[PDB]
Amino acid sequence: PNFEVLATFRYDPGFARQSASKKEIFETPDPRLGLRDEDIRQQIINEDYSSYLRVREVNSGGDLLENIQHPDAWKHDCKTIVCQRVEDMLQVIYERFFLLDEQYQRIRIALSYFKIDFSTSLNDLLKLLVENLINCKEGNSEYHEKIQKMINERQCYKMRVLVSKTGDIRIEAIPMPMEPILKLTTDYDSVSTYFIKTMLNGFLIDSTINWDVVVSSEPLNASAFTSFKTTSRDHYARARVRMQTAINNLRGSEPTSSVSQCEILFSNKSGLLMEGSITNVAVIQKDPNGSKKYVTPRLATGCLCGTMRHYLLRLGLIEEGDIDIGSLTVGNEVLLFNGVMGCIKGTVKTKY
Ligand SMILES: *Cc1c(COP(=O)(O)O)cnc(C)c1O
Repeated sequence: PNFEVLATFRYDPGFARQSASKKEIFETPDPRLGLRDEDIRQQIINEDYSSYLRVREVNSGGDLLENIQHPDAWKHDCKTIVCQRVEDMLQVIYERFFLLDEQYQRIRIALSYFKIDFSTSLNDLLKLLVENLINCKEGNSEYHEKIQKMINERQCYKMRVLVSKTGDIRIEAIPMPMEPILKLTTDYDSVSTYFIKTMLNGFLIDSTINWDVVVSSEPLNASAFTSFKTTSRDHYARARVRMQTAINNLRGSEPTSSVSQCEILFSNKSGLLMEGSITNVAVIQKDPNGSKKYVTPRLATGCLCGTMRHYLLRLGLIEEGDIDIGSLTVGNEVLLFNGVMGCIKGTVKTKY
């Protein structure tokens, strides 16, 4: 096939916001929330992309989970002085792209693996993303003014970066809606709180989002097209058609009807749980004394090395483990995650 390597990630103005009190200040989430990881920043400076694959040995995360579960208590936003200069503005926009550094490392690994020539730096990619958002090229007389205008806007986008076999980059920005209450009241809480409610919702005690999950009877073959993210997705598309059948059976609607707020989980040929069609997964386990642990499949299963998965691992919020697909039963709680919507709850509702 003539596939493209694919990266999709949130652009969210609420992640780097002009201070309401002082106009020279932009506010970003508390450093504990790990959006600006120094190690990863240095890895990129050093052209070290393969470190993205390395398992960060152990974590003193836990306690972070307790704190996240009190999302309104976060008052310590990071504050940065931002002038009306292009560099400062590009940096604000960069900080609104969710896990762009991690997306960058993964795309470089995939491109190297598929032997696709590539020489676009992270800073050059950022400029391309900006040109897409403002519909204007660097060097145009209106570039500066259009950057200022776009920055003031509050529209979220799902960004899609596609790299062809010849290394050509195409970018799309797909507008995405916000939950109405968050949209109305975003200005009243910290950026940290906004971030937690938007992207770590799955961890919250009183979350309302809860996708219905199908456990598939059909294994997938692990391949380069599962371990990496690309447009060659016939295997996931088949799973999603089967998800549709199962969810419609469950909900009592015609098998051909559209379905939403649902996901399908599948195993590899050895029967180990891999991932969902559009998310990585963590299953909820317990140990005495009944404390929850969130356990996510290892990359050895063939699942995608998701950026949201990587983020949650380095924060210590999930941990790797081996889960037999046969262990999931109706009623089981899971977490589902990707770099667009972050982490949400799901519940196993049917098997098919
Ligand atoms: C997008 C996707 C994920 C999640 O990857 P992120 O980098 O977190 O967005 C997981 N599995 C599959 C099959 C996907 O397409």
